[PDB]
Amino acid sequence: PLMVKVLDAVRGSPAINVAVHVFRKAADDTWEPFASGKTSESGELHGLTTEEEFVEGIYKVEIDTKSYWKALGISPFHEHAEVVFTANDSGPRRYTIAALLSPYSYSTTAVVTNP
Amino acid sequence: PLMVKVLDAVRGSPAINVAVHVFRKAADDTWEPFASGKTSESGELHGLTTEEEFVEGIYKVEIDTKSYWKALGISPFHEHAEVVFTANDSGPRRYTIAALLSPYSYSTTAVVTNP
Amino acid sequence: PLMVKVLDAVRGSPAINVAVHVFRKAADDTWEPFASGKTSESGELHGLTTEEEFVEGIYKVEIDTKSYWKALGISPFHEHAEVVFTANDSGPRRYTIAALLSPYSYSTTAVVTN
Amino acid sequence: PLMVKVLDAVRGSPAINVAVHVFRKAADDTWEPFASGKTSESGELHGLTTEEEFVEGIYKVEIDTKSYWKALGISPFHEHAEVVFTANDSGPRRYTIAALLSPYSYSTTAVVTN
Ligand SMILES: Cc1cccc(C)c1C(=O)Nc1cc(Br)c(O)c(Br)c1
Ligand SMILES: Cc1cccc(C)c1C(=O)Nc1cc(Br)c(O)c(Br)c1
Repeated sequence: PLMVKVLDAVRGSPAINVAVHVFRKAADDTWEPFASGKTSESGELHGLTTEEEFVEGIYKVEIDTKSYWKALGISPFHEHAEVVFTANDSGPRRYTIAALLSPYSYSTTAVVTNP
Repeated sequence: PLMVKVLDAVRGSPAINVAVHVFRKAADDTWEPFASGKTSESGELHGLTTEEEFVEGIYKVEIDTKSYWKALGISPFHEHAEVVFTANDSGPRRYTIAALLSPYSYSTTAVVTNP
Repeated sequence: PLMVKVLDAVRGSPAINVAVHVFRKAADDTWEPFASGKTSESGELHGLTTEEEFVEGIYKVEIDTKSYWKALGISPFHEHAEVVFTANDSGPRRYTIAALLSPYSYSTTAVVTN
Repeated sequence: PLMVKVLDAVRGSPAINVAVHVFRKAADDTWEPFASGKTSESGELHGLTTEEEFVEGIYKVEIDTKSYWKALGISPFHEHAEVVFTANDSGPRRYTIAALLSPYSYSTTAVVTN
């Protein structure tokens, strides 16, 4: 029920091998590690979680943009891109978090569907 | 070798039933109709053309954003969104033209791959 | 009543010395030249028109993104960027057309105020 | 040396009276409050800091997008928008952090000039 997709606006390509860390806000207001992974050759990251495990909560999807651009030997502006949202509070939904990256800019959108 | 995808930044959903017209610049410098279609329930428009027909040229992908937003009963700013590019000039490529829509803004990117 | 602003998402800067041409749609559906200029050091292009000249109608703002990128040694995807909209006197009176450029992407918004 | 500008892609306007909080990363990796304010009628927030105070380091700009949308009667997706970056004295000296808001999307760029 959670997928992350990342595209590269400089290369005109998927953003491959982008590290993504997902956190969930705990009872004590700390960010607890929830899941992580890397984008594939398609720019997509599938299989982060399950419908059982992806309960209601406030989630943070941290897209490691600096590490991405540095691995390409480019000096970027941002440390990361974060997307923070409440999920599943009206029951289970499916979420795609998409991001488009440039060295000094990024854009994100969500696609939320009810299965 | 050509796919168009449109998302709605207000609804957090695919932009369904968006009309898309593709033109190709003719020898006389006019825009010749090349292909057209509508986005599906996924926001994607597949099958516009073929690798035989999608020759080198300058192409214009016109995304009928005003018609989209008016069909939803919203008064938008832009008449359409255009994406104009040279295609296949180093041999055949596959192109995805993606757009993200709001009433007063849009963003587009291209993903170009070599099959 | 019309200002155009262009930014560069690769360098994190204004997009300076970018050619911008504005057209008005004529009765016969052709695009008539209306105003033009080059963005300044701030990425802004002021003084394109006046209230008296800027009547309701459909306008196209064409931004010469291809020349911009090539002058920076980058091959870009687009031939140019276009922003086509209707000026409406029932809405606010000043229009800012902003664009954010990358080699394979562009984003634009309208900021329309009184 | 730091200005934050927020625009609304739904209304085609500045995003007015939006709360913005700036933090600096401390030695212990916590976020220390640094500056805050609300955007003006132009969507801009000026005067957050001074050159003397704005030393190299990692900063976070948090924009209270959720309150903004709810005050307009819209349920938005995000809890807030964050922009996290490093200030580097080897680059240009003035930073503008711009954000463009929609209910389910945001876009941001940095304009860094001398
Ligand atoms: C076109 C765009 C604009 C602003 C932000 C983003 C993330 C995009 C974008 O690349 N969206 C996008 C989302 C999905 Br889901 C896709 O399968 C593709 Br192709 C593009
Ligand atoms: C942050 C952004 C996202 C998508 C598209 C655009 C054009 C922008 C942007 O850079 N907007 C912007 C608009 C004005 Br008016 C400004 O004075 C600045 Br500085 C940035």
